[PDB]
Amino acid sequence: SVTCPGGQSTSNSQCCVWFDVLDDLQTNFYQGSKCESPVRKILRIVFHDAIGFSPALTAAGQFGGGGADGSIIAHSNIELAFPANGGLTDTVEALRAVGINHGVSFGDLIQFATAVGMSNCPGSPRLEFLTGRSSSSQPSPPSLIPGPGNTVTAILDRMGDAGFSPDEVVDLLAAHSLASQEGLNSAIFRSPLDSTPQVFDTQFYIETLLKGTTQPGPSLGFAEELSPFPGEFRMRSDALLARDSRTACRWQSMTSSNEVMGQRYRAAMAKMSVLGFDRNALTDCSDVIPSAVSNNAAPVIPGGLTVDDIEVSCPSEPFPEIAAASGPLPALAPAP
Ligand code: HEM
Ligand SMILES: [Ca+2]
Ligand SMILES: [Ca+2]
Repeated sequence: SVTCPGGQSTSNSQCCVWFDVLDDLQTNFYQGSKCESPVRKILRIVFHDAIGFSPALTAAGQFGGGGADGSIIAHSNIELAFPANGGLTDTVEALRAVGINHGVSFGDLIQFATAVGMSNCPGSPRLEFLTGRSSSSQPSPPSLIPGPGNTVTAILDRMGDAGFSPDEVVDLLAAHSLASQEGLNSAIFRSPLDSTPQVFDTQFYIETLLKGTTQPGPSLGFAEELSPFPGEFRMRSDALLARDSRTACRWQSMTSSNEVMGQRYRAAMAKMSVLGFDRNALTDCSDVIPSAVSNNAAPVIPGGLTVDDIEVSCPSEPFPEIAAASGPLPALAPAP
């Protein structure tokens, strides 16, 4: 172990510069360690940066992308042009300054900002953090980011190419437990994906499984589906993945335990963080990441709706027992 200049203890000397980054991010980028939009935007950024990786393209004789190389920042002029990266400009520019001021690679910074950002949201597990990703990168090839307009097969094949199994795709989606949409239906700006956009819990999995009965906005978006109550938005891909026979059972098992959800998401994230890199060549600085406040609330079926309102899509396995909250039907306020 080593004692950094600031007095912080750590396992490797290269972890020291990250305590300075931490203080910078928590005070400015996260405006006081808050769990709001900046956290949600960073989670989109980490996924979009990392997923630009394709062994299949490489085999075909084309550049497949360098994975979690920070290319979304270094080559933002190109990547921010992709329609899948809309609404990320201001966040990318803010992160660029931090990386330059502290002399850290953008690949590492994105991964670090993700771990730190989630510690600001109750219920979040403590994500692993590795440092050492090269600072140089090439822009990601286009069309590598799965979208809400893609079929389930198209999403599984894209993710599978990158190295993810169908169940790991479900595990990664736990991030939609801290989510809203701004560009799918601008009429209802920041309508949340689950009833607790500031709590990393299983509500996302439970609520997407409820029968869709409500149109939250004036019209139904291009990639929107009816949701369970006013104010909540339901993305087409999320609704389909929860019901598809290839992903249904895993989705169903993610409803009953915040504990289990957290572990799987953390393992899946660790895998995504090294796409395009060799983990053995990186240094572990996970001890710099703070713990998030605990979430003691139990999972519930909200609004007086019961388990009978769930569209069980994996009947071959028992549907777990989940608490039920009395009515009335809630009306969600936009995510902060
Ligand atoms: C595997 C298929 C996935 C699809 C098709 C998908 C699609 C989308 C779309 C279209 C939005 C709304 C963006 C906007 O209008 O603001 C969104 C939001 C969001 N997604 Fe995903 N997503 C996927 C996975 C993920 C993953 C793997 C992560 C990260 C670990 C992630 C994190 C988020 C978050 C936190 C938001 C909220 C952003 C906000 O409130 O500003 N998503 N996603
Ligand atoms: Ca990248
Ligand atoms: Ca939530």
